[PDB]
Amino acid sequence: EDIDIKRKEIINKEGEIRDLISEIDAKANAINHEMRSIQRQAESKTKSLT
Amino acid sequence: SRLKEIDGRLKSTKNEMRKTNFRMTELKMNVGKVVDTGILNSKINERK
Amino acid sequence: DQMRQELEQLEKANEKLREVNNSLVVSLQDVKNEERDIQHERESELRTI
Amino acid sequence: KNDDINREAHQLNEIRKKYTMRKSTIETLREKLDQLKREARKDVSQKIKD
Repeated sequence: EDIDIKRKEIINKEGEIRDLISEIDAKANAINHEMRSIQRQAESKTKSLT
Repeated sequence: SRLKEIDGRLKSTKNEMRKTNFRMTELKMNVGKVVDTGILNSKINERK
Repeated sequence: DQMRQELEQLEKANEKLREVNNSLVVSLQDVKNEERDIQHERESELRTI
Repeated sequence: KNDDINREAHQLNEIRKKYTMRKSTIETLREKLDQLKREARKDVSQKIKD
């Protein structure tokens, strides 16, 4: 039962790791979108906005 | 229809995630009982 | 003890599955840009009408 | 990492259980030699009386 509870704990930890890496991938997509938008903004940042 | 297709794909990916969770659980239940107690070699020592 | 080989094979299969679904979930925010664009177009058309 | 350390602790307990099975081997070997001496006692006495 000790082995069993340790294995259930590490399975919960693996699930939490999967959730964390999915959130990390979502944040990477968000940072890529923010980088391309700020690149467009730096390209368009001129007088009369164009 | 495009957003319907993408939410269907999201449901399919969720089903694949559940399948991978089931695979992890069965791999755990398989490797958990490898060298636990089946090392009874007294009979084969007597035999040898 | 012998099935540990098929077990590590299934672990590699789970690795390939997680990598393909990670490459799939990063293909779900590209349509967010186009849906935001079309919703902005609809907002502009309601402002026009 | 805690999973790894408790797993190696469980492995050390398993090789500690290797002394338990080693203790039972000399225990069942005692029964084996006792049965051998019992079956030989009924044989040498049988040959003597024969």
